[PDB]
Amino acid sequence: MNTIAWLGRLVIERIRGIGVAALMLLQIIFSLPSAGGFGRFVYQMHRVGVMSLLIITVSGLFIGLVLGLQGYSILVNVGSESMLGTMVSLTLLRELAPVVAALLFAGRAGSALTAEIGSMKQSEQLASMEMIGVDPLKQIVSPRLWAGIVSLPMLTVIFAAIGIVGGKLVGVDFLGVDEGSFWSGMQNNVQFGHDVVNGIIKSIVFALLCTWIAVFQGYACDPTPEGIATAMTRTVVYSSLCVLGFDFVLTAVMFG
Amino acid sequence: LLIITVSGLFIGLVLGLQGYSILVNVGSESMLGTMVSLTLLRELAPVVAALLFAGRAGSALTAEIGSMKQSEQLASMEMIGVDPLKQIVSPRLWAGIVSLPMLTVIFAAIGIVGGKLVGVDFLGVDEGSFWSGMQNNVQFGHDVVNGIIKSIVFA
Amino acid sequence: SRTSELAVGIFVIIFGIALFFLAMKVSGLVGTNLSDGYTMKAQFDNVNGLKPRAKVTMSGVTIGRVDSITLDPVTRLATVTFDLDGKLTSFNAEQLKEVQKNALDELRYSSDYTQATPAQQKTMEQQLISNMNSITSIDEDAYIMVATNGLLGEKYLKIVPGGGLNYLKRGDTISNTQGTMDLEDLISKFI
Amino acid sequence: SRTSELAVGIFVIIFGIALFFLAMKVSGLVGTNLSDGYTMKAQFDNVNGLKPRAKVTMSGVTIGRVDSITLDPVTRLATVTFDLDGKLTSFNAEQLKEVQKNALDELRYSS
Amino acid sequence: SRTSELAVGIFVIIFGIALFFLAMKVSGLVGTNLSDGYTMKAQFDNVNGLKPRAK
Amino acid sequence: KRGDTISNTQGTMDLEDLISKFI
Amino acid sequence: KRGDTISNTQGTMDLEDLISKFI
Repeated sequence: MNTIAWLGRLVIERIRGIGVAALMLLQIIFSLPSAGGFGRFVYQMHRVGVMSLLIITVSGLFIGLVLGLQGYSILVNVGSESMLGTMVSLTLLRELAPVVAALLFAGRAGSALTAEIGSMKQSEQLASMEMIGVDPLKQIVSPRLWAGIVSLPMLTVIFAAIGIVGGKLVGVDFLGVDEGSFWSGMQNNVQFGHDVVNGIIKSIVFALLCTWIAVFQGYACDPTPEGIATAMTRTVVYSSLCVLGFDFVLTAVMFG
Repeated sequence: LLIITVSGLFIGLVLGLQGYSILVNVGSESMLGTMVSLTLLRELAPVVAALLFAGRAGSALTAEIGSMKQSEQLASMEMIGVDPLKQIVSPRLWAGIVSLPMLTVIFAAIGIVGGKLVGVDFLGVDEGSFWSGMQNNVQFGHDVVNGIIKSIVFA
Repeated sequence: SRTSELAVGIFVIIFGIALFFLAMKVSGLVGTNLSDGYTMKAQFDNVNGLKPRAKVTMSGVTIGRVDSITLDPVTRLATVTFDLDGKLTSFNAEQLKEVQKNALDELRYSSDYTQATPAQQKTMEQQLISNMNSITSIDEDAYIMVATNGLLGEKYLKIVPGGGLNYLKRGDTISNTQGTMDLEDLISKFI
Repeated sequence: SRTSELAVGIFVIIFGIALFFLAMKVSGLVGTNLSDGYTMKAQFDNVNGLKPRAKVTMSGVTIGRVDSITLDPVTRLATVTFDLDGKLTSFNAEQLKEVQKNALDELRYSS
Repeated sequence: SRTSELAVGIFVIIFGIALFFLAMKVSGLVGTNLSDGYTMKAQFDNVNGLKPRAK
Repeated sequence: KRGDTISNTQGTMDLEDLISKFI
Repeated sequence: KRGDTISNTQGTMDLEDLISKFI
């Protein structure tokens, strides 16, 4: 009864907020940014994207080295080492390069959008900005949000490119697989307009829900540096619940 | 705990969904239970369990200590006199060691039980060939035990 | 205006599940992607390895699903329940005009029209009014069988026409069935 | 400022290469297209397991694809629509006259 | 907000329980129970790789 | 000519047909 | 009856007798 009603109130308040973040989101994009916006916009790419680049190559190199390592050894027993190039491509492209690219991005830059705005909340460096007079929704939010949208499809292609080229390195350089059957296994089965293009349309709505939460949950948080970490998980928790919760609608609309 | 169940439920639903449809064309729907188990257990439940753990609690150990550095929370503790290496570090580090193998088993358990839900409840696969596919190929002392020894040095 | 954010916070979260069920149309697990589908049944003797949600083809065009597979031990036969997508196994204004004039000239020819009742004016409209009420495409001696999808595929119902002269409505039962093929008896009966 | 003009300009360098990798070394639309390609059609009985955009061959050479696979309830069949090539399937003018008077050799074929 | 709290709890609790139930059911025991399961026998010479709990 | 219809067609043959091929 | 032993059966043939019967 007591704790139950407590949790109820909790859920209600949470849902109420969420809605808010919607009311924030229109107010950022439905205004034309001024001069000086692009200069911070480049620096946010310098902050979010270029710093995120060194990570996803290594985890890109890894997963191809694993996925072409183990399925083949069971698959070679019947007749197929030529379908190695298909199974590495069609599971990275339509399944993992949307999903696992974001969970490394929600890791690095899904935090550093919150704690950089959890920065300006504790020392009132948000409040001073309003008091001098800017609006941080134009100043420190909108160049942050517009880099977050752009830079993730700019990475998840980069990710899967080394993802496939990684699995080539285990195949032809150590397992001795035929090069021609490797690539022409892919060429026949991986169309462009149905897989790589629809691997992007997954990665855009995986970029919006990951970066809009990580902006809002750093803005409307109380400046307590304990709860700056409980606000930190609600970036990651609500991202990973929704970046996985909206794969299953996006897999069904594309195919099935 | 609330995170790794959902991403645990997910990856089994995917890995048993797509490899089978190419594998069914020759003779094998009974090796579905093996390929889901032996790639989760010896390959992913060490790796992908940490990258969700380094996400949540790999941050909240830093920012909780990046808390006490900015307001000199740390410095006041030394000044009153404790040592935070005994006080606020050692109970943090000893939970971090313990709690990750306590999760990555929990992760892969729903990871396998997730892929059962797509198989027998939607793809109509035989239950007996499902489990006895695993019991012949997945030993305990070489896979599940050595899936833990990976997860300790990953923790 | 503190309830407004709350109201939009409901307005989004009920909308997100609504589109989430909108993807549950075309995904194919729940619901059918069939424009005015209609059920038919058939009775086999061997439905080995034939799951629900199977494929039903005419010559290679998938025109149906499989819903339930039932037995009846008093006769020890199988009974398959399936619906067909019909706007392409069902006729329309061109073909209904085509088939009505076809069978009344061919099946009801001088072998049949000049061996009949006294007034050949009411029965001529009887052959056409017995056909408008949801005729499908499938003749009187078309057979249904179980294929194997190539060499190592998975089983699916193959509807094969036999040409025939009379069709069947939405609710009937195909009377020319045969079970699957099996390598157990065949290698014994070959060696 | 000056590093930022470098470190995101070098980022759009790499993304363009990794898109070039997918387009021109992996997927089918890497130029797969013949000259004046015309279309024909044919009717079948078993088109079991035949996706659109398949291959068409004459001696094992990829001369075209399959466009659309329709059924017709007017006669209980399946009618395949496919486009061949126009150069590898039509004779050139030199090859035309080579067989045209040879068809006149076929026409005036004695009797 | 008595009403609010109560309502919130209600939905929450219901959902949670139902979910956990179904989940635990889709595995191991819980539900797995035939009806009128008698038992017959047969005796062969070469089973050859037959398994327990087959079909 | 272009746009004609090729005659004399025969479709695919599978495991459910190779029984009919021998006997 | 619910409890009997079905007398008339036949065992399965392995692939090895298939080899010997093949030649």
